[PDB]
Amino acid sequence: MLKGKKAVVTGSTSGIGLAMATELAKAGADVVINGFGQPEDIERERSTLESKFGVKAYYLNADLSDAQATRDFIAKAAEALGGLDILVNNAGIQHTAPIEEFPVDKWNAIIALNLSAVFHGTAAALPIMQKQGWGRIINIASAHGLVASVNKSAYVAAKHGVVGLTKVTALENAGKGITCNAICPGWVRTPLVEKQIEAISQQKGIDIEAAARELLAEKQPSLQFVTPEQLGGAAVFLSSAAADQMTGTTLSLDGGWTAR
Amino acid sequence: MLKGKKAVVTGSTSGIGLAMATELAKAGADVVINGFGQPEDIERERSTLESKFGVKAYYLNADLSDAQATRDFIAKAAEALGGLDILVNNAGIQHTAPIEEFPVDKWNAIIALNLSAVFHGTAAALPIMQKQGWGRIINIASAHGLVASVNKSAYVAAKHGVVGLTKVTALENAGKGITCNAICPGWVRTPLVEKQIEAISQQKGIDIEAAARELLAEKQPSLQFVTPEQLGGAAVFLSSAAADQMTGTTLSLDGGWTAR
Amino acid sequence: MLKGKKAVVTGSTSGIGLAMATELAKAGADVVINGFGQPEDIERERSTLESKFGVKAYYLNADLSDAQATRDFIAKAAEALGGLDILVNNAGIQHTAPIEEFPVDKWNAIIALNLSAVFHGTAAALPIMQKQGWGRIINIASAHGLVASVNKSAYVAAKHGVVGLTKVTALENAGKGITCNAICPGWVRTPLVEKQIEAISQQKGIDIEAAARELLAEKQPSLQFVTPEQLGGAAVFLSSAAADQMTGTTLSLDGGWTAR
Amino acid sequence: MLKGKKAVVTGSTSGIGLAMATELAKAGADVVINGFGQPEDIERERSTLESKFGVKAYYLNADLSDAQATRDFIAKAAEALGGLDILVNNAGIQHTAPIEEFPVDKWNAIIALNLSAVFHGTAAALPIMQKQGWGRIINIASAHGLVASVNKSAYVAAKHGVVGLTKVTALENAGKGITCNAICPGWVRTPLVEKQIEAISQQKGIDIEAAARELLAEKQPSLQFVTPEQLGGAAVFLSSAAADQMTGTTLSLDGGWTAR
Ligand SMILES: NC(=O)c1ccc[n+]([C@@H]2O[C@H](COP(=O)([O-])OP(=O)(O)OC[C@H]3O[C@@H](n4cnc5c(N)ncnc54)[C@H](O)[C@@H]3O)[C@@H](O)[C@H]2O)c1
Ligand SMILES: NC(=O)c1ccc[n+]([C@@H]2O[C@H](COP(=O)([O-])OP(=O)(O)OC[C@H]3O[C@@H](n4cnc5c(N)ncnc54)[C@H](O)[C@@H]3O)[C@@H](O)[C@H]2O)c1
Ligand SMILES: NC(=O)c1ccc[n+]([C@@H]2O[C@H](COP(=O)([O-])OP(=O)(O)OC[C@H]3O[C@@H](n4cnc5c(N)ncnc54)[C@H](O)[C@@H]3O)[C@@H](O)[C@H]2O)c1
Ligand SMILES: NC(=O)c1ccc[n+]([C@@H]2O[C@H](COP(=O)([O-])OP(=O)(O)OC[C@H]3O[C@@H](n4cnc5c(N)ncnc54)[C@H](O)[C@@H]3O)[C@@H](O)[C@H]2O)c1
Ligand SMILES: [Ca+2]
Ligand SMILES: [Ca+2]
Ligand SMILES: [Cl-]
Ligand SMILES: [Cl-]
Ligand SMILES: [Cl-]
Ligand SMILES: [Cl-]
Repeated sequence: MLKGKKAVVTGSTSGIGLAMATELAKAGADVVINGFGQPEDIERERSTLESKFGVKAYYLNADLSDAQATRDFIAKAAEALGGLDILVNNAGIQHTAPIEEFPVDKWNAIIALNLSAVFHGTAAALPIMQKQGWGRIINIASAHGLVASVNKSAYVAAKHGVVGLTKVTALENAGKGITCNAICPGWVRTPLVEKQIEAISQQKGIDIEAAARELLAEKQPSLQFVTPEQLGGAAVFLSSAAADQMTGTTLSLDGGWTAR
Repeated sequence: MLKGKKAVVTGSTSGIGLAMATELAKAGADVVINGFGQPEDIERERSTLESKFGVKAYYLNADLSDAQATRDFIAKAAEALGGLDILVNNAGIQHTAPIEEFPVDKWNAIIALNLSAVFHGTAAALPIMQKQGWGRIINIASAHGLVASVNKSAYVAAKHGVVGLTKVTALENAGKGITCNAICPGWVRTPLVEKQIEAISQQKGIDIEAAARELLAEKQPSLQFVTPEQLGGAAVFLSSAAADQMTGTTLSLDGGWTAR
Repeated sequence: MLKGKKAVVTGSTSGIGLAMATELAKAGADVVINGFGQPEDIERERSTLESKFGVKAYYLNADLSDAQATRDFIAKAAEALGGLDILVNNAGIQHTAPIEEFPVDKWNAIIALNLSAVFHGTAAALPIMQKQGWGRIINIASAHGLVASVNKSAYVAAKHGVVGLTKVTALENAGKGITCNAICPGWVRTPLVEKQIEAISQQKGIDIEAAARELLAEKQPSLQFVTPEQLGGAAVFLSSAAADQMTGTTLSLDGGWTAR
Repeated sequence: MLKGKKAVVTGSTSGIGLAMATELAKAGADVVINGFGQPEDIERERSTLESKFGVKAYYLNADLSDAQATRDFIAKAAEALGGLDILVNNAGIQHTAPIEEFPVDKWNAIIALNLSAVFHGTAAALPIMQKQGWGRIINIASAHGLVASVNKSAYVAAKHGVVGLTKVTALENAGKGITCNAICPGWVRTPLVEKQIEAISQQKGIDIEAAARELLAEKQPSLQFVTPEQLGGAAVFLSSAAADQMTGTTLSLDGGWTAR
């Protein structure tokens, strides 16, 4: 479906990000993964992409909290691939705490990566897409880009901002063959979520899996986690021709989170 | 991808409904088509579904503006197909006029088909899906189920109603293997819209195509119509395993209509 | 102050509606109340409005589930008042049950009163307001006009429809000195809710007040009911000159219900 | 209505901010104004507030793009007022340009003032309100906090982020007697907009008032500017008891902008 396409997924050495690339490569596109982690684990994950899907899978390192590094990352990603058709701004972090106790450094970090990096990434990639007359920018927002939760001020603020940025990107390139949409996932059991599950496990002194059940129960009606593969599935769909007129909107796979 | 699945599409003898029955059949699903029109045309359409995609297709005439007739409809639809996995509530009508001049009969008519029919169809289909532990109810709302336009009170109201009903449907069956989502299309150049394109032409006394380009400009940022095939592509996606945790939400393909 | 203004409120013989009337009379406008109930209790309510606020208060009976009756209702009200500046479509009913078990008569009764009556009421009032060049149509929707809850398909669909109808009314009359907005309340402890609190109290065999605290904890972060008086305050605000440019939007008073 | 209350409004030396302080002072609340400008002009506004409405009024300068300075500012404001009941985060700036051409320094300045400043101001004031057990945090967002417009990436991103931050603030203090809401204005003819009106007057080479008339038509169906005095009345309302259960939501005064 996406043979010959060139995809770039930020923060893809693990979690949802890795699943994104895994699904894009499976669809036939050459992928550029990015993120942190042990060099070996990264290489093994990269090579596995080539072995299983027979596509060119490159790896570029870049700390996206750095504005210039992110923009350089895009140009470098384009050179390795020979172009840039699909951009997935996935990288992001979290920190829990009430507003009055939220560390300025934490607020700045979350905003820098979860919001500003989408901008810099989009800005550097748009010229390439505008020139080609085709493109796909897929921002990974969250149910938290639509509604809020306590003690997540910076995150909820960044995600909401991502949703708005997504809308602007779409309007500025409407009808140019370029679309911009935001995937808003519900709970996905990655290390980012296990941390919150573990905190609950201690605070309430309950079973680990009982805590995970509690975390789901409060926000996800299905009482089932969203899977990284499923989200990858969504990205593949947004990159299809059937989504040619889908732009500046949100794609919620949250098991009912925002229906109530 | 949908081999062995059994689908039903209301208002599918022409326009968007037909294109969605086509995409589903093309995906491997047996289908039940419905609507009005010349019998020979309807037959040729039912006939081509079976020959082109090697699936079983059936046609059942029923005026979904009637509650009981709608309930009889899916009942017979289920018997014909030998089940019911995917239900697409698509049949709808339009009527333009300011509120103080809107005909009571036109209001009742639109709420009846565009909204109540969705409820009756869903209520009759759910027991079958609930029993199986799997199901997909795809409602066709509109960008007008999220925002409004002048002189479309009954339609915007009903479309908004469908979005609410979609949410309730998803919540009641969360985790049961059943999901309910609403496709919210922007401008699709079908007869329902051509009628509005002609009203503009005869109004400003301008080219019919000049009227079409004026229709888009005012609401659809892309300045490109959404195609029936693209909507069907969306239905196929909602029906996939990737959308297992996508429920109670809206899928907008409106060329950026709702982004601004 | 609303001295000189003529206000009309449907379903105002008790509950939110009565508070709506009470706050408008207090602000200085003459009001016409409507609804069912014991004539003794109704005359008391009507009479209290008169002696407590020094305004004229009339009572007009009419089952708003009847399109014509409602249209005749606002015609008389406008006659008894000597005009019509503020209209509050408040009348509403509720039935709780899952879709597949939802009685068709209940679905029809809810749509007819909760949605259709809002359209007919508006239709008949607009010509009068359009002629004066000033008007206010305040629709009492709900948090269920924006989000959903299990077993309230007809109600949620109806309320979502009111939100849409509100947007249309507003656009069709933009700049004419007429605004239309929907107040969307969270839990308000009226006889409509008490019935739901008791069903919880009996169902789970818990204290009646413990049922109330549970009902709130599930949807209202503030853990405090919204009061009919507060909602009446909102209407008075929507009727003020400060709200001249507020139109086609929703006003949520739900203790944070929709924030999450 | 607000006699004895203590209010703080950022960016209140001119424009919407000053109108907010005015209506608050008029309502009887002591106010603290802030913002840039010539010292004599600033003193004048502070002076008129004091004598015209007979309340206390102080001016505290502070470049709110400085986290530490904004936190110190509210500490000084509370000290000057002898408490802090109402905080209105109004300060904001704009810059128009396509994403790929958007200056990074402009992106940073907008996020810092339009979004971060709201966070820091809120963080510093909550402890004070939490102690008294009563509070109002009114955030001035925009229609651009719910929808988008071309060439306003940083601004839309920021405003959406403010909408999200508002919800978190409200949720973290649900029931504590503290509410947080976001006023979402449409076009308001302040210097921030004149600049944009002039740009159209120049580009299209048309009348300055024709440009102002044209700026309205594209987004505001009422074809009327929302006035500063009206937004001030909105803030006065949000501070009233009727809004005790109104929290974590948006109050749109956009003349129908978001209705379509
Ligand atoms: N887990 C959920 O339930 C959930 C829900 C909604 C949205 N999301 C989002 O999905 C995206 C991925 O989150 P996740 O759950 O996979 O977390 P994760 O911890 O599993 O993954 C974060 C990925 O980004 C890398 N990363 C770290 N710092 C980085 C930096 N400075 N620059 C670039 N990459 C960096 C990580 O090493 C990792 O590969 C995020 O932005 C997060 O908002 C997650
Ligand atoms: N055309 C657009 O731009 C557009 C935009 C948004 C949503 N939609 C929706 O797409 C769906 C299909 O609309 P359309 O544009 O294809 O219109 P259409 O006129 O092209 O198709 C309507 C289909 O329903 C049949 N129908 C007529 N009365 C019926 C009844 N009582 N019961 C069952 N079927 C009946 C029609 O004969 C036809 O096959 C609708 O509900 C409409 O809301 C269309
Ligand atoms: N109670 C809540 O928590 C809550 C929350 C959100 C919205 N609402 C809405 O507030 C409005 C008032 O609801 P309520 O709680 O006061 O219920 P209520 O039972 O207390 O009041 C309903 C009013 O309408 C009258 N009514 C009955 N049938 C009528 C008819 N055919 N025509 C005209 N009036 C009729 C009633 O007798 C009564 O005076 C409604 O539309 C309901 O949606 C209530
Ligand atoms: N004008 C509109 O149509 C409109 C529409 C929607 C939202 N808004 C918002 O209303 C709020 C006020 O905007 P405005 O139209 O009055 O613009 P303005 O230019 O008229 O006012 C900005 C106020 O903030 C001060 N300000 C400048 N830099 C500052 C800083 N670093 N720290 C603190 N204050 C600073 C200004 O000097 C001025 O007093 C804003 O955040 C803007 O988003 C305006
Ligand atoms: Ca919600
Ligand atoms: Ca819109
Ligand atoms: Cl929460
Ligand atoms: Cl319109
Ligand atoms: Cl629920
Ligand atoms: Cl725009």
